[PDB]
Amino acid sequence: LDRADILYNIRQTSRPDVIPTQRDRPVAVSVSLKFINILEVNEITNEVDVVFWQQTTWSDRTLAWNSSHSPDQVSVPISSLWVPDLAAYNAISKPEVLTPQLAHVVSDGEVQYTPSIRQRFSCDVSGVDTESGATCRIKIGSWTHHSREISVDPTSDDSEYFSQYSRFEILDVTQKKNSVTYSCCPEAYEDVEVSLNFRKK
Amino acid sequence: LDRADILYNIRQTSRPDVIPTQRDRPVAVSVSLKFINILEVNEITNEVDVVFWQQTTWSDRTLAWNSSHSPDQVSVPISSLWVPDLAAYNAISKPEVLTPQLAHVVSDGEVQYTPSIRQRFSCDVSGVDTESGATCRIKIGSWTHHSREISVDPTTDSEYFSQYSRFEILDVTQKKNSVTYSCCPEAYEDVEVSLNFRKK
Amino acid sequence: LDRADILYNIRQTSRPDVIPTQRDRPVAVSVSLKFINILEVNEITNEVDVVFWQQTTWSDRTLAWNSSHSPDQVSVPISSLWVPDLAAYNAISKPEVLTPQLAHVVSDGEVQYTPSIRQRFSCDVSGVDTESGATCRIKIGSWTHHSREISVDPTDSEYFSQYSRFEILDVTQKKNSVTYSCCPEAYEDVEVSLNFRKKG
Amino acid sequence: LDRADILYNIRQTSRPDVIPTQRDRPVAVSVSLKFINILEVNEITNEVDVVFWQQTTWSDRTLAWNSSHSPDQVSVPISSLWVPDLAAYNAISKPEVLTPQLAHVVSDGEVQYTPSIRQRFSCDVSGVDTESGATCRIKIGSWTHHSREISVDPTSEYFSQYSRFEILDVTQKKNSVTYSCCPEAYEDVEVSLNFRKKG
Amino acid sequence: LDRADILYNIRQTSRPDVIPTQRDRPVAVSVSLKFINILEVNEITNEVDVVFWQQTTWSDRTLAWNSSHSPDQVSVPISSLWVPDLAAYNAISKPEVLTPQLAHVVSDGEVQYTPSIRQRFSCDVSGVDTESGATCRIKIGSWTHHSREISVDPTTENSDSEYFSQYSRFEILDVTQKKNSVTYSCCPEAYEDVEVSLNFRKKG
Ligand SMILES: CCOc1cncc(N2CCCNCC2)c1
Ligand SMILES: CCOc1cncc(N2CCCNCC2)c1
Ligand SMILES: CCOc1cncc(N2CCCNCC2)c1
Ligand SMILES: CCOc1cncc(N2CCCNCC2)c1
Ligand SMILES: CCOc1cncc(N2CCCNCC2)c1
Ligand SMILES: *[C@@H]1O[C@H](CO)[C@@H](O)[C@H](O)[C@H]1NC(C)=O
Repeated sequence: LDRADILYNIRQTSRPDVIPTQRDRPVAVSVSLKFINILEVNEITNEVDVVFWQQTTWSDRTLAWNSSHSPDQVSVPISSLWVPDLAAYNAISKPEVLTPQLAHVVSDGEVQYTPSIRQRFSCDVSGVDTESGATCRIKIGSWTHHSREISVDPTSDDSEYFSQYSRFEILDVTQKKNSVTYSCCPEAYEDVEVSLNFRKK
Repeated sequence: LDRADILYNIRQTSRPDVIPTQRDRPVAVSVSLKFINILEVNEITNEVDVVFWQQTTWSDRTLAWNSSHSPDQVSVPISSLWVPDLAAYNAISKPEVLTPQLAHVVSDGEVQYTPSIRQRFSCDVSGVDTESGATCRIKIGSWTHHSREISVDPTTDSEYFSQYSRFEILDVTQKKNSVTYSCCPEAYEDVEVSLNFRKK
Repeated sequence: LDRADILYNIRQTSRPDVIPTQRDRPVAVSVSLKFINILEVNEITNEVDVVFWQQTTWSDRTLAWNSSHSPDQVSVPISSLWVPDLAAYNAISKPEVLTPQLAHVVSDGEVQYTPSIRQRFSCDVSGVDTESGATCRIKIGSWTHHSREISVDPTDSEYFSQYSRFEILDVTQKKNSVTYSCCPEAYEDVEVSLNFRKKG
Repeated sequence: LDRADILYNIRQTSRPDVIPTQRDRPVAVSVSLKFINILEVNEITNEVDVVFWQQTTWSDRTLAWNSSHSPDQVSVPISSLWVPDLAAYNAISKPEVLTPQLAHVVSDGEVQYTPSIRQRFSCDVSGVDTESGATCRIKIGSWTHHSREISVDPTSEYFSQYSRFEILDVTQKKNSVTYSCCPEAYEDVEVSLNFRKKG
Repeated sequence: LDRADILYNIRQTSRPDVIPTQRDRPVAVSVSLKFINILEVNEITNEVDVVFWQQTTWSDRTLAWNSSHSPDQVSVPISSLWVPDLAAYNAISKPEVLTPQLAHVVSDGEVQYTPSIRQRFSCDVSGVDTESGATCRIKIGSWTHHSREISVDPTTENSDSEYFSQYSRFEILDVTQKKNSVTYSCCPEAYEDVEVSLNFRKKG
């Protein structure tokens, strides 16, 4: 098998529609935000403009191949793969995807998709000009799949890729997992809450 | 049947251009708005910016399957389904869809599509800075189908409204209208949603 | 015939790129604007922002069917139909289509497409803050088809928003036939005169 | 042949990806701008907002038919035709196309595509509020085809009375430029627009 | 072979999704930015608006043909070719592509794709109103391919203000390029990028 052969098979048999559940177990999706920039803060209206990498990881055995005398990885356009339907519950603009829309696929079936995203959010901005900073929370989860179909789980150094040229600095980043029951359905929907503690320089 | 088989059948036989009428009764569509945020109010020009979930529900027996040893639900890209042509009559911008465009389908043929939408409207904003608040009405209905083809009905408040908004919701009421336009002798149903809100 | 059958036939044989001329006669297109809102006026730069329904009507016998024991109308995505190539000559932005893009088709071949459109224009705005108002003209016609291929013909506050900062005093329509420097053929258009002013 | 037949044949055989060279001679493209409006001038940053028709004309024998008992013209969606890859070198926004994207095709193979375009440019704006006016130049040419594949050549009438500005004069000239990347020459047309603020 | 034949073969056999590696080696991509304009500078927020040509060059033998009595070049829509997945790491808006999306292909398999792009960046703007100017760096590299799959390198050749607009409010003092090889926290592989340093100031 060469790369040409693998990508060919993937294009033909992939099923981008079909969630890769294994035996009535959820697909375990890991989500991690790497903050890159903080752009436009408004303490009056409680809105922020963030740039971050949304590192997303899951398993899809449908994609697997024998990597014996073969490449053990390929890059695949996301249009040819199933992808989790994650959304930011407190976003007030649609995600603007800055980078090429390719996913990394390893021969075992492990997929990683890490787009860079600029997005505007609604959160608590009070104290941004204070020594203790503001704490903004971002809630991310599956939009249509409940806890028995998709589970989201958190995966560091906050500022590792954070821009030195931003007008702001990161004090701390914490992650926690929630399981919420909405008024519509009897099933639970998991999400990850990412708390970003930051202030003006 | 597994999910792969169901989604396959749906993709092949769905007929997204064809309204799923049953013996010449209307398709009963339910509409419900869940307000999430209020963003940019202008009392001078009478314009608001709202973010809301537009929960939409109807029945399409064409999609049904027998689920004896089978999943009883799947998520389907809306491009593969018939979807009601609802529009907001007093919208002054096109809907900006914030979420993935998937619908939930249950084995009986029940469909639910609930996108999160940011949209700008033209409505009565006067008194927004008052203890009694402004009351903005949003009128939503089918754009091309009359009352014998599609009927819209409200469902039988700040539950998801943002605590960080500059505004707060006082009350939300729903009522149904049946209107005859100058163009046609048929009636067109819509739902009017009254949003009572003020500045904090 | 049921709806499923008719929409199927239309999808297979419609020919969206082929103008439905009959025996060398122009397709007769009727155009009517229903004003919904006036949004952003600038008397300095002579620019207005209008929201209107662009009601467009014509005949296409290719789409006809026997409605004996059948539906006499269906809704069709405009991507599956020929549609006239109308443009606003004095528009300074592209049309923003607010509604679902469906046309109404009747069994005789009559098509009606009425999208709601927000668009910015360049026109005479002087006297907008006066008792007699400004008169803005909008010129709409076929972009590439001359008078022997497409003819356009005309058909106030009825659907105008009470919450606009402006009010409509009068709307008049007239038809022009213009010869451009490029070609010896005449191109028809409709000119719609909108007389409006600021309230209070 | 009727219109239905012609449009059918065109859809099946057109080859939009293939430049219609004849005997390895350039395709001769004619370009003409008709100014419709001038919208947002900034003398400080040297930027203007223009609305103009970009009248573009060339020949493609692949599209020809016998007109003998037939129509001699049809309208064709540009997605079904080869079209020249013209670009404005000093544009600072992408073209916003205001009109339906149809080209006019005559039975001999002559094509005309005239979209109305709103675009923002970077040019000399100084003296816009002066009796002699500013002179803004717009440079338009093929982006990827050199002078042996595509040649471009020049060819208030529709200008808005309601603009805050007026046109004093419009001149056209042709340039042939060699860039640092390739040994071939690339043709373009430079359109000089002399305009000022009204009084 | 005529143009029609070559473009036909390319459309049928091209493989846009398959990186054209040769015998286990990186695809060598060359990158060069030609600055055309500087538009909106904000020293307070450290943001600039740039227009530049992004000249990108690589080799794909899959596209080659015998040019013995034939054309030696064609223009191809990028949708029918493999293209390197380059991204600007400090961009804060998506690239706005100003030009037709065609690539130049030579019979040997050499491809050149040079779009004109308007983009907003986050960089050091301090001293823009000073005689010595600001120095803004732009970091460009492959988003998903590591150093053994794609290598990026600055162009060997020499040349800046060559296509820079005389009508900009700003002027270019100098442009330097250097290559970096970075290891990220996610993977054990190295990712190459090019860093382009743009020294510029406001005109007097
Ligand atoms: C019947 C469940 O179908 C649905 C379709 N789209 C969205 C939702 N939502 C509620 C579940 C959790 N996500 C928020 C929206 C539910
Ligand atoms: C008879 C159906 O013809 C029509 C085609 N498009 C829109 C409408 N409208 C009138 C009905 C209510 N919706 C707004 C416009 C009617
Ligand atoms: C030579 C006729 O072909 C044409 C191709 N595109 C546009 C036009 N127009 C001139 C007629 C009126 N509409 C504006 C542009 C004509
Ligand atoms: C080998 C020529 O390939 C090219 C691919 N893209 C753009 C250009 N340009 C330089 C030629 C003149 N036009 C500007 C763009 C050249
Ligand atoms: C495990 C490698 O998979 C990946 C999939 N998408 C993006 C990245 N990135 C990290 C490597 C350097 N480029 C930035 C994004 C990595
Ligand atoms: C290229 O073309 C000529 C004849 O038309 C031929 O002699 C030559 O061998 C060909 N080269 C190849 C296939 O490498």
